Amino acid sequence: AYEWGVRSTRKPEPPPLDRVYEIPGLEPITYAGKMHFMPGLARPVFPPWDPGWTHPKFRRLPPLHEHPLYKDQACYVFHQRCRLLEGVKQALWLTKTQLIEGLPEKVLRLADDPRNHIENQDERVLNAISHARLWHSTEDIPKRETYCPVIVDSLIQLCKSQILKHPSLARRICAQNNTLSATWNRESILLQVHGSSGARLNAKDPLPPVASQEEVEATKNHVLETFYPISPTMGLQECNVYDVNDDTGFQEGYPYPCPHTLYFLESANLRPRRFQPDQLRAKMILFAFGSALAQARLLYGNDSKVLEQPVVVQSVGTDGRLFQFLVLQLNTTDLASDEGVKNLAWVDSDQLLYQHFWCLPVIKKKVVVEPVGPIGFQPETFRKFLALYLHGA
Amino acid sequence: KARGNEYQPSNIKRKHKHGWVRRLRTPTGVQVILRRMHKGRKSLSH
Amino acid sequence: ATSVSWKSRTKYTVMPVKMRKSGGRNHTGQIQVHGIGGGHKQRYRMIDFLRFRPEHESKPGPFEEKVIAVRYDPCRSADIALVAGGNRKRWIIATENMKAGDTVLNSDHIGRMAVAAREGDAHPLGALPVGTLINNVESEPGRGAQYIRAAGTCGVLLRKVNGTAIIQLPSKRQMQVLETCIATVGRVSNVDHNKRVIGKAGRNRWLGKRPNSGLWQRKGGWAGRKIRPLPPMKSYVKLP
Amino acid sequence: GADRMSKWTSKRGPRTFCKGRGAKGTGFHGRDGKFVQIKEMIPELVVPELAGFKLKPYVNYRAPEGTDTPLTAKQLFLETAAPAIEKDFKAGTFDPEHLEKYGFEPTQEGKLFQLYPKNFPR
RNA sequence: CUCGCACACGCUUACAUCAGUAACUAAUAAUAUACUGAUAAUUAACAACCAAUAAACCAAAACAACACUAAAACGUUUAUUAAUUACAUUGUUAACCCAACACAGGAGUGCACCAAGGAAAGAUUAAAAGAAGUAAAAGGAACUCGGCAAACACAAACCCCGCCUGUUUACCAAAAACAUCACCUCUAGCAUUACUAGUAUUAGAGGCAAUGCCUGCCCAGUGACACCAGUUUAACGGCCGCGGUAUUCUGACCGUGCAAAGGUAGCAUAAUCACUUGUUCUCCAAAUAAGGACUUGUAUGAAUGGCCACACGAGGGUUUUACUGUCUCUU
RNA sequence: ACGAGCUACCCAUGAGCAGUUUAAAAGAACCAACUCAUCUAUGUGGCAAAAUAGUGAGAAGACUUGUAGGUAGAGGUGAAAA
RNA sequence: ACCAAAGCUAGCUCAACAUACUAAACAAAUACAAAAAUACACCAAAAUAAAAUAAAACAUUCACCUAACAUUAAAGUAUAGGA
Ligand SMILES: [K+]
Ligand SMILES: [K+]
Ligand SMILES: [K+]
Ligand SMILES: [K+]
Ligand SMILES: [K+]
Ligand SMILES: [K+]
Ligand SMILES: [K+]
Ligand SMILES: [K+]
Ligand SMILES: [K+]
Ligand SMILES: [Mg+2]
Ligand SMILES: [Mg+2]
Ligand SMILES: [Mg+2]
Ligand SMILES: [Mg+2]
Ligand SMILES: [Mg+2]
Ligand SMILES: [Mg+2]
Ligand SMILES: [Mg+2]
Ligand SMILES: [Mg+2]
Ligand SMILES: [Mg+2]
Ligand SMILES: [Mg+2]
Ligand SMILES: [Mg+2]
Ligand SMILES: [Mg+2]
Ligand SMILES: [Mg+2]
Ligand SMILES: [Mg+2]
Ligand SMILES: [Mg+2]
Ligand SMILES: [Mg+2]
Ligand SMILES: [Mg+2]
Ligand SMILES: [Mg+2]
Ligand SMILES: [Mg+2]
Ligand SMILES: [Mg+2]
Ligand SMILES: [Mg+2]
Ligand SMILES: [Mg+2]
Ligand SMILES: [Mg+2]
Ligand SMILES: [Mg+2]
Ligand SMILES: [Mg+2]
Ligand SMILES: [Mg+2]
Ligand SMILES: [Mg+2]
Ligand SMILES: [Mg+2]
Ligand SMILES: [Mg+2]
Ligand SMILES: [Mg+2]
Ligand SMILES: [Mg+2]
Ligand SMILES: [Mg+2]
Ligand SMILES: [Mg+2]
Ligand SMILES: [Mg+2]
Ligand SMILES: [Mg+2]
Ligand SMILES: [Mg+2]
Ligand SMILES: [Mg+2]
Ligand SMILES: [Mg+2]
Ligand SMILES: [Mg+2]
Ligand SMILES: [Mg+2]
Ligand SMILES: [Mg+2]
Ligand SMILES: [Mg+2]
Ligand SMILES: [Mg+2]
Ligand SMILES: [Mg+2]
Ligand SMILES: [Mg+2]
Ligand SMILES: [Mg+2]
Ligand SMILES: [Mg+2]
Ligand SMILES: [Mg+2]
Ligand SMILES: [Mg+2]
Ligand SMILES: [Mg+2]
Ligand SMILES: [Mg+2]
Ligand SMILES: [Mg+2]
Ligand SMILES: [Mg+2]
Ligand SMILES: [Mg+2]
Ligand SMILES: [Mg+2]
Ligand SMILES: [Mg+2]
Ligand SMILES: [Mg+2]
Ligand SMILES: [Mg+2]
Ligand SMILES: [Mg+2]
Ligand SMILES: [Mg+2]
Ligand SMILES: [Mg+2]
Ligand SMILES: [Mg+2]
Ligand SMILES: [Mg+2]
Ligand SMILES: [Mg+2]
Ligand SMILES: [Mg+2]
Repeated sequence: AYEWGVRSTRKPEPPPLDRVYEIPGLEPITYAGKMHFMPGLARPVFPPWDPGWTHPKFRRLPPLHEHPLYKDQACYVFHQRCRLLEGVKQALWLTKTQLIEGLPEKVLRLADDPRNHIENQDERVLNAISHARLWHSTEDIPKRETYCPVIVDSLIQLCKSQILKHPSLARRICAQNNTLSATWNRESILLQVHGSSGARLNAKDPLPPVASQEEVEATKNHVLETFYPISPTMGLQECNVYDVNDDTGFQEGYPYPCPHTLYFLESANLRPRRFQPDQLRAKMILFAFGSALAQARLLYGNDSKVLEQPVVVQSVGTDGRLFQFLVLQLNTTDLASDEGVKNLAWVDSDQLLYQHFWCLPVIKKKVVVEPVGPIGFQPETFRKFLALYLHGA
Repeated sequence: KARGNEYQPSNIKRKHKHGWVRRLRTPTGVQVILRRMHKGRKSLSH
Repeated sequence: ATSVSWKSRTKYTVMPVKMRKSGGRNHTGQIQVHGIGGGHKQRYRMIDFLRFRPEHESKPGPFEEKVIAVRYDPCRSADIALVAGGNRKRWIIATENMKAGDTVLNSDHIGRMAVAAREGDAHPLGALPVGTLINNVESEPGRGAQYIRAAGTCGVLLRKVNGTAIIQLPSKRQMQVLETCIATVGRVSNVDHNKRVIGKAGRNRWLGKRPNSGLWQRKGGWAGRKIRPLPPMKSYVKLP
Repeated sequence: GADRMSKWTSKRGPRTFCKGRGAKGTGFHGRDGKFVQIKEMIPELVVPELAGFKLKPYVNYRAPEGTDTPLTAKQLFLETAAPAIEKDFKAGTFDPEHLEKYGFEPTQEGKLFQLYPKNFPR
């Protein structure tokens, strides 16, 4: 084969030993006595350096297998920055779900009612977009890492103002950079969702089930799509050190034990840095399942069985101009077999909130054709955004 | 087109080309130091 | 002063790697090849020449992979295609009509009768039909593809005698090689690279070629249309 | 050109060149780049109590001088260790093997303030 | 009247307060940012110094929605480690640097063109000559190598050589020279520092210059290859005499000789030895100029390229129109 | 032996090109900053051991430019001007 | 009458003798860009000296020219040289 090393770039091998060391029963004469190099004297051979007392920073890195949690079985870990090729298909396969196009009827009918709209919904959102992209920064062209979290937080505040009309939104609170872990066995291979999230919303009361029993039974006969050349593991991180313990972000007795909404933000200036929309939807599927799986085992036990009371977790992905919406319901814990009841997940793909924005007025032939402000606006994207936020109430 | 200002000062370049460290890295450079020490120079190198 | 070559990466990775131009200067620092330098900055893609390479040694059997996308590689004159299978991805040279969402079979089992020649499959020269167009020729078993990789270049198998295959290189020179070497069926992509026309002197500078020297050299005896018989067949088979 | 016969200090070079003027380091760089100053490396000045101490920086002019006799390693031994050794040998208790009771120390690394390595600054 | 504030690079107290200048420094005097003596000063938040390994990740910056070819600087997260302990060290002035000078020169970035920064005349007289600027009667290139310079002009056309943008003799030549897209010849079957992390649609050693129509004949010599016969000129190079012949002129033709073949197509008094101011026509009142033809150029000529054309030119030559102190002729 | 802090070329790492005309960021066009130096006049121990004034060519590219590194005299480098 | 003129020390040269030959100063900092207390290394090397000149040119040759252990003689002798 063609090994990728280069002789010049690789570290040189040690120089050949002097001929004196090859003579049996002959003590070589070295310059180690004078502790400096001298021509004509043999080069000493020293034993490996052994510091009597260990020092934290300057010691060599311990081997991986020295860690107490090291295990022979290879566990696959999915953190935030893992990319899946067949994002919708791999996430569906690893989670044993059935993709249903369109938001659930409870969510969609919760936004079409005019009695659930903020005052000046059209105007305020238009101000929110302008504030996010042009007004919030002193610079003329704000970068994406600045206006990606601003636009999401601004829209959260708009739907937060509905607490006066619905005095039950006070049961929610946000959490930041929590540590989440959920390990499950899936067809003779071990998977684990480990890492953090952008923004998390938790509520005191659990979210009611959203799928009718007719759809759950229809899920039994659904067969998961398969792809032969690509293994389902591809895209994950193979870790030999791990702990088999489903650890959520909070300790026992937390007054907000039921997660409600996950906010994933792809904020990065460069195009290759950000997730593709297909891969971004995969990121939401697994993390929404990991939070759902943690509740399903904390509230019921480590035993794997079908859940009589489903757990519902929502998640919203944002690019700064394009949105992704996901509502996931968890029904099955025994994921080893593929013949039982599958889970459900409603996904709306590529909800375009606005087409384009012009920070500066474009001038063609000394006249203004398109003034400053967003071009094209779809209020339904925010209307669906408002629907998910008010789902609990 | 108007010569005479060929010397553009720079401390990074001056200490890298005529520095004391460079003079002691080449066998010919060390002989330069030896000649200036023998002659009695006040400054062996930059 | 001795310089350091940029080819220091040890582990294969599909993502583009940083690249430093040379300009014809050797490690010493003197010009050795003229007319090179001042090109557009480029990134290098790690190309996997060895078509047959199992993920693990537990299962040495033939495996089948899937093509994801076909991209443009600034370094070589051909087009490379991303290929994924199992738990790894590879950049391999795409043939004439390789597209996205396609399946490519890699195998080494030398069968007696034959194997149907597809446009992307890689099979040993012992199982291919006599009249097959091939590229990425492996000179020795396990050495890797070295020959026939330029754009639009395809070699044709001639005959298989006493367990040894003879192929025709694009230079119309016959080459003898053991039949167990892996080769790819088809013609290399970007067929009309030869018909590309450079519109101005600047486009040469963008590619990275400096203009020739202005010294006027009188032609010697080397010039003139030379008619020479074809050199004999080059054989890499070691006869015991 | 430039002056090659002057002192090369931190003020002459660019912003990259920052050479200390001779101070002793008191720490290192931490994780975030904030300078972590080690408490031990700071020289803790030790001072006595001069309130109940009667002595002045000047001596009276009428006070006589003395014959300048520099202290000798031989004179110190005859003053401190000789009386102890002499009495023990006359009583028959002298032990040539062990001399630790007379103030001799075989290895310096045991004690806090070595002598040949010169552990203490002053 | 307008190159102003600040940082980087550089210089190194030349900066500040007070006092002195008979003399030293300023190309003079007053005088003191520039000469002498004493004293004093730049305080970190800004800037320098400011972790390692393993793993996941094919998807450009141009308001970036999405695309082009020349394929593009710009990283996050998970895992294993990382002395944990107020106050560390260092750069903070300036009218400044490189050019022998307190030099009309050279000098990167940000923001302004000012709210900031500065003084063309030491005092007179108002000669010639010289430099720079404005105006002019009638004429408008009659000046002169040339319309150089100047102008209330700021247009039109022909030709020669190069196709074009570009490049070169820093400090007498910026061109018709070199490069260049195109075409063609030649040498190479391939691995860890160039060529190349490439593999004959590739890469080097060269010639000639886009395009269009073409690139004729010649391996005798030399060179190269074959390394033998031999093969090669888009390899170096070459590509003919004498005599007679249709009334006269011309010479289709014929005799004879030598060669490896005897200059083919084209163009042409040309940037092409001399003859030469060839001859003729057009342009002008007048033409050694310019364009168009005639043409043995016995020394034009076909990739050491011939020929034709669009576009282009601070190249070279000519004509018309408009302007003007170039000039009649200076004030 | 010492020299690539000027210059020829290259490898790194950075930074500039406003307005105007066009489906054009097209080695297109008008014109600044910026970079070269065509023609003439002053200057000729000069302000200057190659400059000043007027006028000019390019000005989204084979373009200018800062920092730093590489090639050294039987050589380096060269869009050949010895 | 100005500008000027005069002085005799500083030290040096060549030997001899001679110990036997990198002085004086080294508290701290000195081969990071020397004079900057403090971190996992790489370290190092040799290949005949050539020519200016003489032979009235210049190609074989051209004393001394790095390494001889001296002096009185043998002797500018034997020999080696485009002899
Ligand atoms: K290519
Ligand atoms: K200074
Ligand atoms: K004339
Ligand atoms: K020019
Ligand atoms: K021949
Ligand atoms: K003519
Ligand atoms: K020109
Ligand atoms: K250098
Ligand atoms: K000047
Ligand atoms: Mg000089
Ligand atoms: Mg410079
Ligand atoms: Mg290349
Ligand atoms: Mg060429
Ligand atoms: Mg040429
Ligand atoms: Mg000097
Ligand atoms: Mg400095
Ligand atoms: Mg500075
Ligand atoms: Mg601190
Ligand atoms: Mg100075
Ligand atoms: Mg003055
Ligand atoms: Mg004063
Ligand atoms: Mg002063
Ligand atoms: Mg002067
Ligand atoms: Mg004045
Ligand atoms: Mg005057
Ligand atoms: Mg006058
Ligand atoms: Mg006038
Ligand atoms: Mg008049
Ligand atoms: Mg006339
Ligand atoms: Mg006349
Ligand atoms: Mg002339
Ligand atoms: Mg003129
Ligand atoms: Mg002519
Ligand atoms: Mg030209
Ligand atoms: Mg022409
Ligand atoms: Mg030009
Ligand atoms: Mg010149
Ligand atoms: Mg120039
Ligand atoms: Mg000139
Ligand atoms: Mg042709
Ligand atoms: Mg041509
Ligand atoms: Mg040419
Ligand atoms: Mg020509
Ligand atoms: Mg020919
Ligand atoms: Mg022959
Ligand atoms: Mg003609
Ligand atoms: Mg002609
Ligand atoms: Mg003539
Ligand atoms: Mg003429
Ligand atoms: Mg005339
Ligand atoms: Mg003519
Ligand atoms: Mg001729
Ligand atoms: Mg020829
Ligand atoms: Mg000719
Ligand atoms: Mg053209
Ligand atoms: Mg012209
Ligand atoms: Mg006229
Ligand atoms: Mg340089
Ligand atoms: Mg512009
Ligand atoms: Mg242009
Ligand atoms: Mg000028
Ligand atoms: Mg001028
Ligand atoms: Mg004028
Ligand atoms: Mg112009
Ligand atoms: Mg132009
Ligand atoms: Mg050197
Ligand atoms: Mg040379
Ligand atoms: Mg050049
Ligand atoms: Mg020439
Ligand atoms: Mg010449
Ligand atoms: Mg001689
Ligand atoms: Mg003589
Ligand atoms: Mg000699
Ligand atoms: Mg003889």
